[PDB]
Formats: sequence, C-alpha cells, structure tokens
Amino acid sequence: FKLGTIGLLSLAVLLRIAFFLFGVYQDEHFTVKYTDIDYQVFNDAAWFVAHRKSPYNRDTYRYTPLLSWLLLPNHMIPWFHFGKLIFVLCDLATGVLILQMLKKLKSKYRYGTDRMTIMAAIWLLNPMVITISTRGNAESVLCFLILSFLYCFLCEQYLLGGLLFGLSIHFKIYPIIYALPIAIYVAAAHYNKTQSVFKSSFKLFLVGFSTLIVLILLTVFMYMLYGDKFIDQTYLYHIYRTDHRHNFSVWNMLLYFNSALPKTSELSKFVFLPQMIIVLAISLTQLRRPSSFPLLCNVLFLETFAFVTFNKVCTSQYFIWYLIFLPFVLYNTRISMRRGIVMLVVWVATQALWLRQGYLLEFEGQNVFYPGLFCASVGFFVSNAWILGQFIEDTIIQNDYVYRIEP
Amino acid sequence: ESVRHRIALLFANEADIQDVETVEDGVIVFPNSNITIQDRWTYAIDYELDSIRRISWRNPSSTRQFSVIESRLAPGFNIYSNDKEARLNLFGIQPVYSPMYKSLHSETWKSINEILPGGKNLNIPWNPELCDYDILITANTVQVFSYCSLVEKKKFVKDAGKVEIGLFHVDTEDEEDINLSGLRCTWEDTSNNIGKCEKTTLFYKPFHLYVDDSSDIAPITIENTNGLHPKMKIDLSGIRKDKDCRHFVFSQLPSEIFVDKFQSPGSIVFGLDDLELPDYKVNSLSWGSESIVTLKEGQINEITYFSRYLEPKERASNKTVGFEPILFKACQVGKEEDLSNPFYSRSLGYEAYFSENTKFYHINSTSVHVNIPYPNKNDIGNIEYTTFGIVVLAICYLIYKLLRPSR
Ligand SMILES: CC(C)CCC[C@@H](C)[C@H]1CC[C@H]2[C@@H]3CC=C4C[C@@H](OC(=O)CCC(=O)O)CC[C@]4(C)[C@H]3CC[C@]12C
Ligand SMILES: *[C@@H]1O[C@H](CO)[C@@H](O[C@@H]2O[C@H](CO)[C@@H](O)[C@H](O)[C@H]2NC(C)=O)[C@H](O)[C@H]1NC(C)=O
Ligand SMILES: *[C@@H]1O[C@H](CO)[C@@H](O[C@@H]2O[C@H](CO)[C@@H](O)[C@H](O)[C@H]2NC(C)=O)[C@H](O)[C@H]1NC(C)=O
Ligand SMILES: *[C@@H]1O[C@H](CO)[C@@H](O)[C@H](O)[C@H]1NC(C)=O
Repeated sequence: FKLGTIGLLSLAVLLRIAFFLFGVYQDEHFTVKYTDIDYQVFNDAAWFVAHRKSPYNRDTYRYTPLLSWLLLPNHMIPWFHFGKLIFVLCDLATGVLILQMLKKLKSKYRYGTDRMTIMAAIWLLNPMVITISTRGNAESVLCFLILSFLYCFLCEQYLLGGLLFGLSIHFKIYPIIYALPIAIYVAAAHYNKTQSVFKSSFKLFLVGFSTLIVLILLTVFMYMLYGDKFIDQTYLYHIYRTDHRHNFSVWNMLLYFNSALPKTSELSKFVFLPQMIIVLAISLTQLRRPSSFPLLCNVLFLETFAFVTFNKVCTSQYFIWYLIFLPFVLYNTRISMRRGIVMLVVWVATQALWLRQGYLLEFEGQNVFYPGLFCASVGFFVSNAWILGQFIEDTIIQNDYVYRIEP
Repeated sequence: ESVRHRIALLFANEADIQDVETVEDGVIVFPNSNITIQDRWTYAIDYELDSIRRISWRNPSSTRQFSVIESRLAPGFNIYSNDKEARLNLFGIQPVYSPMYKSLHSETWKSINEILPGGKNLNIPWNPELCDYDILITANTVQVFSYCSLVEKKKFVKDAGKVEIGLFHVDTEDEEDINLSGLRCTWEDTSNNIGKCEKTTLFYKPFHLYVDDSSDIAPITIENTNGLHPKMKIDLSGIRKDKDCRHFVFSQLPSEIFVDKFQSPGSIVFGLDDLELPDYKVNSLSWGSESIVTLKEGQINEITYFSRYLEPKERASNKTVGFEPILFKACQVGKEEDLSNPFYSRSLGYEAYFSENTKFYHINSTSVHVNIPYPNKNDIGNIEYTTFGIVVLAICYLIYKLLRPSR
C-alpha cells in the first residue's frame, strides 16, 4: 500500500500527543522524572529571567538567552510543560518542511521513483526523535531553523536565507561549517539563470553581509544586556573546556589524562587540526557539480557526520545533528540492502559495547578506564569512519544521475 | 590556678544515687547503668579580641546515645571562627567561607593542644576514641566541655582551681520543660575536703531534642551504593507537615563529592559547588562543602551525592570515602520562652543558619560511603600514540575516498 501524506501527518500528530500525555501523566504519578535534565536547566534559567535576573546564574547553562526568553511562558503563565509543546511544534514544522522540500525537489531534479512517504516518515515517525523532542531537548528547534534557511535558498529567497543562517549561527556555533559549500552553490545558483558574474557576486555579497550583520547585532545586543558572563559561558567555554566525562568520542581518555597532567605534551595540542582538515576536504567536494541542491544536501550531511565523529565530545544527542539530513541522502541511494544492514549492525554493536562499558563504570565503580573504555571508543570511531567513507562513495555515485530537466 | 571545674553526673535511676560514696576528701562512684559524665573547664585570659571560636570533635564511629545535657555536635573534627580578618590555615586545611564563619572540617582526630590559646597545659585525659569534646573560645574566657561515659569506678577530688560537682537524675518530663533533681557539692578553697552537699533542682526547656528511641519515623535508605553517585532516600510519607516545623538534612562533604543544589528547592551549599571540575582541579581550594537541604513532607525525598574524577596515579585503585549527613526537624517557637540551660549554649555551627528561638528534633544519622577509581598514570604515551595514529589513518582513508573520478 501507499500511505497518504495527510494520514501520515495525522498519525504523527496522534503519536506526538500520546507521548506528551504519557510524559505528563508519568511525571505527575510516577517518581521517575521522565523529563530530562536539560529541560530543568532551561526552566531554571527561565525562572531567573522572569525574576529580572541573569539566566546565567543557573550553573551548566551555556545556551543563548533566546532559549530562556522563549521558555519564559513557563513562569509568565503557571505551567511547566510549555517548552515541551513548543519543541513538539518545532518538530512538526521540521517534518512539514522536510516533506515540502522533497516535493519541490522532485519537480526540479530528476529522481528515481516516488518515495516521499518513507523518507518523510524516517523523521516524522521515529520514536527516537519523538523521545528527543518530548523530553525537553532543544535540538529540534535548531534543526527547524536549519531547514528553514535551506528552504529559503531553494526558493531563491536569499535575503531571508542569510538572516536565518545568521540566527542559526548565533544559536549554535557549528553551522558555520556550512559557509563554504552554500556560498559556492549560491554563485552557481545565479550562473544557471543569469549569465552575469556581477549579479551572482552581488547576491553572494548580499547574503554574506546579511548573515554577518545579524550575527554581530545579536551578539552585541546580548552582550550589552547580560554582561561579560554571557560572552564567557557562550564562547570561551569551548576554548577552555576540559571535558573528561565518559563519552563516545575517541579523545575522551586522552583528554582526561592530559587534564590530569600540569603541562600539555607537544603532540597533544593538535586535537583540532584533524577535524578542520577533514571538514575542509569534505567541503571541497561541492565543486564536482555546483548549482545542484541534492549535492549540497549530501555535502552538508557528510560535513555534519565528520564534525560529530571527530568532535572532542560526542554523546547520544549529537546524532540528530546529521539525522535531519538522512532523507535527502537516501532518496537516490545506491547502497545494496546487505551493505546497509551491515552498516546498521556494526553501528548498533559498537554503540552497545561502549554503552555496556560506560554502564559498568558508572553503576558499578569498576576500573575500566584504560583497557575497556578506550578500546570501545576506538572501535566505535573506526566503524563511524567506515560508514562515512561508504556514504561518501554513495554521494559520489549519486552525483551522476541528478541531471536537471531544463528545456 | 585560675581554673574553674564543673562536674555533672547524669544517672538513670534514683536508687543509683545511693551507691555514690562521699568520702571526706572526694566522691567515689561505681557505675550501675551507663551514666554520663560532663566535665567543664573554664579559664580566664585577656586575649583582646571580638570573635568567637568553636572546636567540636565527635567520633564518627561512636555509637554512644546522646543525653539531655549534651548538644548534637557535627560528626568529625570541626573548627568554626566568625572572625573576618584572621586567616584559618591550621593543619593544612583550607577553610570554607560562609556568611557567618570560616570552617575547617576533618573526619580524623587532630591534636588540639596546639590550638588552645595562651599555651596553657593542664591534666586533660584526651580520649578521642571514647569522648566528645567541645571547646569554646570567647573574648576573655575559654571553656572546654568533655562528654564521656563511666565504665569503671572513679574518684573525683579537689582538682586545680575551684571545683564544683553535681549529680542529677531526670524526673518526669514530656520532652519539654525538663527537670533534673539531685545533689550539689562544692570543695573548700582552704582545704582538700568536700563541703556539705545540698538538694538541688534544675528546670530548663531544651532546644536540642532527641527522638532516636524507636518507632522508625523517618527510615533512611541508600540505593546504588556501588555506583559513583549513590542515592539517599528519606521516607516522610507518614508524617504530616506542621505549622512551623521544617525538616532538613545537613551534610559535610569532602572535595571529591558535591550536591547539585538545584535538585530541590530551598537548598543551601557553601564551598565547592562546582558541577563539572574534577577532584584534582579544586582539591587545593577548600576542604569541601557544607550543605543544608530541605525536605518535602508526605513524599519520599531523594538526594544525589555525585562524585568527581580523581587524578590518575600509579597502580590504579579506588579511594573509598565516607560521610555522615544528619536529619533534623527545626521548629520555631515564640520569642518568650527562655531557650537557655546551664549545660550547653548556642554557638557557631549548623545552628547559625536558623534563628535563636529554634528547637531541633534529631531523627537519623545514617552514614554513606562512595567508591571512586582512578586509572594508571603510565598509559599516557600508549593512548596518545594509538589515538593519533588511528585518527591520522582515518583521515587518510577518507581523503583517498574523496579523490574518485566521476562518470
Ligand atoms: C522563526 C520564524 C521567523 C519562522 C521561520 C520559518 C519561516 C522563515 C519560513 C517557513 C515557511 C517558509 C516559506 C515557505 C514557502 C515560501 C514560498 C516560496 O515561493 C516560491 O516558491 C516562489 C516561486 C513561485 O512559486 O513562483 C518562497 C519562500 C517562502 C515564502 C518561504 C519563506 C520562509 C518561510 C516563511
Ligand atoms: C533510622 O534509620 C534506620 C535504617 O536502618 C532504621 O532502622 C531500620 O528501620 C526499618 C524500618 O523502616 C526496620 O525494618 C529495620 O529493621 C531497622 N534496622 C535496620 C538495621 O535496617 C531506624 O528505624 C531509623 N530510625 C528512626 C527514628 O527513624
Ligand atoms: C576498593 O574497591 C575494592 C573492590 O570492591 C574493595 O575490595 C573489597 O572491599 C570489600 C569492602 O567490604 C572488602 O570486604 C573486601 O575484602 C575487599 N577485597 C579486596 C581488598 O580484595 C576495596 O575495599 C576498596 N577500597 C580500598 C582498596 O581501599
Ligand atoms: C547502657 O546505656 C543505654 C543508653 O545509653 C541504656 O538504655 C542501657 O540501660 C545501659 N545499659 C544497662 C545495662 O543499663
């Protein structure tokens, strides 16, 4: 059979409502605290803002003040679950944007078959994404913003695209990695319509100026409003961070041991160089065929995967960063079913092994630091690198039969 | 010799006072049923100053039951000083600051004779394993209180300076308006012979009440004992909230353990409240933290005792550490009652948080232990080389995958 888009949206809405009701009833009755710690931090920051005080008085709150401003109706109106409703609405908007993007792209770039329903349901019908959104995690909002600006680029709305790109860059610092590919596309996006380098260069300068001015205005406004603590906890923390808590990253034990020592080793300060090198190398592949939106989406997905894989910190909440880009990559994929099954099996097995080691360390106190955790991290990193290489091969193969249907 | 000595003999039965022998130059007592001895030494020194100091030692492993003539000392060796100009660095313990005093804490007995002002030496039988000590230093006077138990026949004679002895028995009482009845004797100044004892009655309403008899009012449980952050659960479901009664848990934690003060409303933490820094980054700042946590009546209350990461050392092993929080309910009483008794007096400590007209009911003092392992500081080179080799190989493989010809 073939699911209807309206029916798909209705069933997704029903699932969201059911999970929200589960959450509220379990919080009220069961003493398990289904709601995540991040929502508690956001609620405390919102309380501090509502009492005419700096939100950064709440420890371990390094987000932008806009999140607390958005969650202010938690205390402006006497309810606790408003942030959950806002995040669920953002998740629904993200799904609708995904569906609209696929529908628009299918009519401008030649595609294999009709697969809108399955690729939309990958995101809209995932209990994992549902749990992420309904537990107070804010990632969905960021995801929404991302899609929004990308949509503005698809319909040639470059000014709003730049504004939203600047807003997203202010929200989190990582989307800056998208600057190199997108810009190129924009130039080519005007070369295939107007044969004048002047107009394309002017449009690129315009979008760059818009995003820069939005970012700088937001930064200056926030700093002026909330003092030097905002700048510190938002920017300098990533510079002086010494994250040593167990996490999927490969640099975990190395960073822990280095933080133990008083003087960093000479061949220990280049923990940022490999990430930059691989990100730039993956970014440069956009030049293979510019003025192509599926290629841009695939490049962005590969960039996000590489950035998360090589990050100094990586937990179960970092996956969604690239999961949003999964449909566009898999619409015209050429991987055999057995290969995809192998990739999924290896991914889940490595994740399970690391999770077992971490659970042992946390809930049993066993000394599994050097031999156990490090080997699991290395295995997970190797599996992730192999998966990334396979996806790069997939996108290189894909770039061939994505011709336009221009007259 | 400018010494004043006050001796208090707390008995259990009226007939026990018959066994007391009164010889012309002393008092010989043979224990009958676990009587209590309270010795009070008072000195006069100039010591021009305007601050109070307290040195309280109670054995953490002591199982002796508290008496009506003894205050609830904080477990372990504590030194409080309300002076805001002098520096407290005795015995190499960095002080913890609070809006009322600087405090030093330890769980092992330290020498006291080096701290007593004026270099005064006296015939003190320091018995840290079987006695509780409380030294109060005022502007012009020094007081030493020693609470002990008699397990053998003892003879008291004319000690240095003026000597006064009093034997008391607790008459009918309702855990309020406590009345003691018994004998009081004094030693002549011109001879070592005792005076004529007289009947005496003492009437006082204590502000330290003990309900530790029976009836399991507030059972204490510990879950995830082996884990890094064990959970302390307190049951108050069967007890209804009163008008002026608020329950609290007071815990003195070392530098390797911290409490998230945002977990429950109305919680105060002084000292190392940082939620991210490991043990080796904040070890030299202070000795730890003092936390007072409110509890909600009618529901089970849960407290999480997180543990930091210890600095790796050779021959990896764990560093189990223990602490004993105390559960007490504080009730406010009208400012007309005289909450003063000749035995003990209010001073600096965990009572400084509350007002003067408060009464404490102590319920339970269940102890907790935490096991924290650290790795071996000899694998730094292996970890560095393996991690960097794996990362370099992965980026080389990805770069090779990137360079693939199209079509
Ligand atoms: C955070 C707040 C500010 C909201 C974020 C979402 C909006 C910024 C997004 C969501 C829906 C988007 C719109 C969806 C559809 C369209 C129609 C589209 O029109 C065309 O396709 C023009 C060509 C044609 O059809 O002839 C132009 C972009 C626009 C206005 C999009 C602009 C950006 C919008 C308003
Ligand atoms: C203080 O806590 C202890 C916890 O051990 C209580 O002692 C236990 O109480 C439970 C009832 O909840 C009994 O089933 C156990 O037999 C008791 N002993 C032990 C060793 O567990 C004690 O009752 C509490 N005291 C007060 C005054 O609440
Ligand atoms: C460190 O952890 C080890 C692992 O549990 C502890 O070893 C046992 O601890 C229990 C505690 O009751 C003892 O009864 C056992 O005899 C211990 N077994 C040994 C030492 O082989 C150890 O006690 C912990 N603390 C240290 C080593 O200081
Ligand atoms: C020992 O002391 C306890 C209280 O401190 C008392 O209840 C008990 O009766 C004493 N022992 C004897 C044998 O009397």
